[PDB]
Amino acid sequence: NASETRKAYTTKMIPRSHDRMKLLGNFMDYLMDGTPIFFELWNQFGGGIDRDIISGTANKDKISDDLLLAVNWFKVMPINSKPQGVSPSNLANLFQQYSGSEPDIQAQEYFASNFDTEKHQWKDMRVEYERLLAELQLSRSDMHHDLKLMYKEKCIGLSLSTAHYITSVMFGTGAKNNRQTKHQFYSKVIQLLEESTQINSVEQLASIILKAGDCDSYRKLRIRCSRKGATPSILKIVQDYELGTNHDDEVNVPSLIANLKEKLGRFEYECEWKCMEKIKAFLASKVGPYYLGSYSAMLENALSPIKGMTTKNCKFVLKQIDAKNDIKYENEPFGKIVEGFFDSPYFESDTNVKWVLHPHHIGESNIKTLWEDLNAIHSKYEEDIASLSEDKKEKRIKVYQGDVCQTINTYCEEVGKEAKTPLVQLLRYLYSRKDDIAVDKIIDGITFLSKKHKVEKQKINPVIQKYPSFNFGNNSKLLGKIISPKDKLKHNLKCNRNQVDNYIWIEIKVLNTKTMRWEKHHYALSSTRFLEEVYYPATSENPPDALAARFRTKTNGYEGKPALSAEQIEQIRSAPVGLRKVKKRQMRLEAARQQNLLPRYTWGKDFNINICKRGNNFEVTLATKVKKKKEKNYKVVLGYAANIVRKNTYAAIEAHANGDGVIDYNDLPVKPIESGFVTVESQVRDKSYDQLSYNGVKLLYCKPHVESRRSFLEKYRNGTMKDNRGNNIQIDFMKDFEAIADDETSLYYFNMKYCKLLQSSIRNHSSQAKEYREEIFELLRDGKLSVLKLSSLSNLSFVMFKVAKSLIGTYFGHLLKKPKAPPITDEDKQKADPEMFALRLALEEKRLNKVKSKKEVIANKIVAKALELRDKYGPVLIKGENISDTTKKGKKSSTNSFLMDWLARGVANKVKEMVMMHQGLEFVEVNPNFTSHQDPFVHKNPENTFRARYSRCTPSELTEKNRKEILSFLSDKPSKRPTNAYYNEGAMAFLATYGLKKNDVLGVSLEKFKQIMANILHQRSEDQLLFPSRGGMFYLATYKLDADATSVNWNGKQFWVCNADLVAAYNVGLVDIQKDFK
RNA sequence: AUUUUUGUGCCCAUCGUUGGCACUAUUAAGGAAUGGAAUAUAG
DNA sequence: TGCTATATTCCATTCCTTAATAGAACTAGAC
DNA sequence: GTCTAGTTCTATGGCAAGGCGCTA
Repeated sequence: NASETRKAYTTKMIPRSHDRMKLLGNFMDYLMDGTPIFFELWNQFGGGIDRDIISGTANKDKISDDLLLAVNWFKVMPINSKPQGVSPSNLANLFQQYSGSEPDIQAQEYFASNFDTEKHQWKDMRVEYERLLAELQLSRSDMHHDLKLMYKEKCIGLSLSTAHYITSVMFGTGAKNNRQTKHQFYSKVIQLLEESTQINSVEQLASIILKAGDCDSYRKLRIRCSRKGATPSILKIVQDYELGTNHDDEVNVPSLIANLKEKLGRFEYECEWKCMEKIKAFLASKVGPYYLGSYSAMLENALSPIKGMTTKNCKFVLKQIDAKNDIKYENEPFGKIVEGFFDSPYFESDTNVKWVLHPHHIGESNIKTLWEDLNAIHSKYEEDIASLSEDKKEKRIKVYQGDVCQTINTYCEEVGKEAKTPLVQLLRYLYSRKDDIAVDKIIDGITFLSKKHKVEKQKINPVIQKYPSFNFGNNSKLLGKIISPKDKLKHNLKCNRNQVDNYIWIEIKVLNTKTMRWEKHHYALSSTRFLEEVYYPATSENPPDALAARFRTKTNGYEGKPALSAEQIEQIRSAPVGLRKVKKRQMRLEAARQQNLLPRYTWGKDFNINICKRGNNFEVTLATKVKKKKEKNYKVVLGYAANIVRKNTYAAIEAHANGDGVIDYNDLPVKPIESGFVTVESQVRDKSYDQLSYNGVKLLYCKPHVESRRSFLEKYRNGTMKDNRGNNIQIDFMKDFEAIADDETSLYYFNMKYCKLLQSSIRNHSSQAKEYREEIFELLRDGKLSVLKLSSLSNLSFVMFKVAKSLIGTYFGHLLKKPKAPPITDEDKQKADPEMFALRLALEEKRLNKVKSKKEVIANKIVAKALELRDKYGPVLIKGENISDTTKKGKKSSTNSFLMDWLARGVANKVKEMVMMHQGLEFVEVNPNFTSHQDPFVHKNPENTFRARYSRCTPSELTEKNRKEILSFLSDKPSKRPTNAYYNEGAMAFLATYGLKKNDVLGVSLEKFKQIMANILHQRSEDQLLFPSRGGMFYLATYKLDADATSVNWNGKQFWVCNADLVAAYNVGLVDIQKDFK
């Protein structure tokens, strides 16, 4: 029901005097230095846990007792860390020696887990526990007693309480509530309710609870039974009855009884520690005197990875077990026959070192079609040996063999256009053994080998200490606050300064490390974004109300661009170039205050202060909870479709619609509202450039840059192509260079492709690497049109940074290639050319920031659109595509490289977070299957309706590639891709509609095909033919779903020619649409 | 408690007219891929 | 018109997932 | 009277394809 996230604001610390920053420095170093003591100590505690302690415990999520013991007795940690190493073969033996019993299957899978043998090892935490006992001189009896209470207090085990809590109950010396009194009270309430099981009013319940505590009021009840702490839910009933807010609430007595009965265990004992005094004295010797807030904040940072890895490794072991059980070990014998390939004459290789076989080695299941073809050739060669061939069968057999070989080579080449190329020799070998293993067992055997290697490599998570950070705030932490805006105003008035300024002060209680006592101290921060959105005061009387969503942002309805006074403008203009952007925002903010345009922000004690000290830098973060209540009564669905090269798209669908444009969709009345592209327009003068699609200036305007490129490449003309049986053909790069140097080609295309040419050049002049240095600098770093200075967020721009990366890589690789002492490292590269190494790093950092910006700007458009729709219609459900498992070893690495820049996941995760801050927005991801081929609002209403995608182009620009593609669609050969059939319908409808036959496309000269199309189009007075093409820009939709669609007669039916992606966004919106209103 | 010069970043043949924008921080591991040099193979 | 293919080693990278942190409500006692 | 510094709180579809571009 309730929803929570945080919004953080980064800030810059504005230091005070050396000596005051030294004091905070010292405190932060004290907390950091103490944290590993708590880590080591809790790891010792875990190692003491045992059957007796965990007996009859919840044990949730199907984790067995062995697993729970194992995860606490044994952990994979860095080799050089303090606990003692243990060998993997020993784990079961030690477990039995500590348990009394052999480890079950869960603990068994834990111990078999893969890990990096050179970084980490298993560690024996039980030995760590023994060392606690010996060093602190605790009895096993005493420690075990404390350990058991700690277990029931959730200080250890699988579901820990908060550090603040654990610290308090273990270490605090405040007055405790008497637990026996609460046991008596809880037991009595149970009794009285068992004696009256059929009450139905809270009134009745309240009176029974009071009777149980022998009291007239809530106040007396609390004082006697639950003096200190948050109010237990059973006393809450009474409180709320006196307040009169729970009168017409239901009473479910069996629950009440059950809940009370559950809490009883924790009140059977008083929490009288036997060992805590010694453990505190040890702690005081290492981290200094006990204080709740400091010990708590140190413990926080130690517990996080200890409990985190327990949760994660437990889940991981369980998954491993499921995954081993999906492995069909009954297929091992088939594996071995396939794996026999390596012992065969078809693969023989020096050192005879073999590798793991995978489905893509035989081309997935397509081997079945290859076997069908090979078997047809064989059967037909058999009768050709009986009747056709008589005595001279020495030439017919040789013919069979060549035909077998050819059918295979053809198969691998076919497969290898859209995937990794299957291994000729492995398929030759496998066909030699047709009699030993059936084709569906070749697949199952290969699958067995691949899946078994995959599951058995999965790595356990090692337990690594945290780099800590410490939290200050209002409640249950180290004490701190942001000076409230009103207190800011008061403070400045008292010191006789300006009402307002641009800095943010915190007051935090900190330990003076010299006195080891607490002192409150003020520190200064700066963050313009915090100023704008939160802190800067609306002082003007009668300001606009605080906004529904709290922060003062454009997305929340505050443009924050007021008309500046003359002096304000001149402050901007006179500010140093490095400070002008910040001052402009300050000015715009200050104007908005003066002109009563700045809305209120409702201050609370809602911001946590997080401090991370790295060297002498302090990183201070301010973060606040943002609360939301879901609103499932949706009025609009906003589909979103993610693309790589083209633009992302959205589509809005009104649900429960009425009036004009309504469509009946399986009894639900719906209406298309709109569809669109996601663009991020940035204005330079009167022009505007779409960050997401701009591919750079035409080379028209770049001739000096390109001439300067040309001038260089001429000096390194020479290359020599692949030795195709010792040919050594000449290679001029200028033929390639001139292909890209047109006035119509874009800067980013030119730069990218030039990187690839320079790369190749370098490979042909490996001893002359150093000479490319300066022109690499010019291209990437220094030039006015270099990669670092000009680049959009377009796909091509990201491919630019990638190829630049690769070029630098080529450079270093050839520069440091030995004439022919270990491999070349980043240490080595940086020393050989710091500037170039630094350039690799600046390219890396520039790319990350571009990626981050993209995610943020795309997400903003989606959320802005959704908010806009919410304001007109009511609640919006945003639906994106569930994208996973994109990059696979079975695909060509060029395909994987192309898919890597997709960012659908990163964009979607950002929408997720942003949505959590707005009433009336929800985000789900849906199955994207057939999303690009469905006829929206016709598909599933009621018939399945799928159609191909279409390219549109003039006859001049038809390529061989297009003609070939259209012919592949008219091919009779079946496929297991269900979309194939759509393209085949498309190609058939293509012929009919332009009055062609297969014979007019098939075989005839490309040029003649262009002519044939030209004659047909000209007679029809059309500029452009549509043809079916995978990935095509256009879709022939029934409804007009692209505001700019034109109509067409296609095979005697009328469709709108829509952008294929605007169509996809509506389909994404429609996926299981009926479920979002059931 | 006063620093008054900065929260992080994004775009451009014109880097400014107030140029135009956007944004949850951190810690750690794991998962799947990618680039470069070279080796071994079959083409 | 051509973007050779598989597999491995070593040095490097990016995109994403999943374990965590960024406590609430309270009161006795100190101002 | 406000606030600090301590305590205790917590609640009852099987697969596998599909979803992604080239420039020129």
